[PDB]
Amino acid sequence: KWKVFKKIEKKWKVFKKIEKAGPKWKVFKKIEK
Repeated sequence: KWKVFKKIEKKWKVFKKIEKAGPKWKVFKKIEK
């Protein structure tokens, strides 16, 4: 069901909202760089 991607779409645009409130989901990747 391609409709499931809609949840993935709002999962990204919504995840970027927390990045400004706490990008702790990307700080762990900073070590890889």
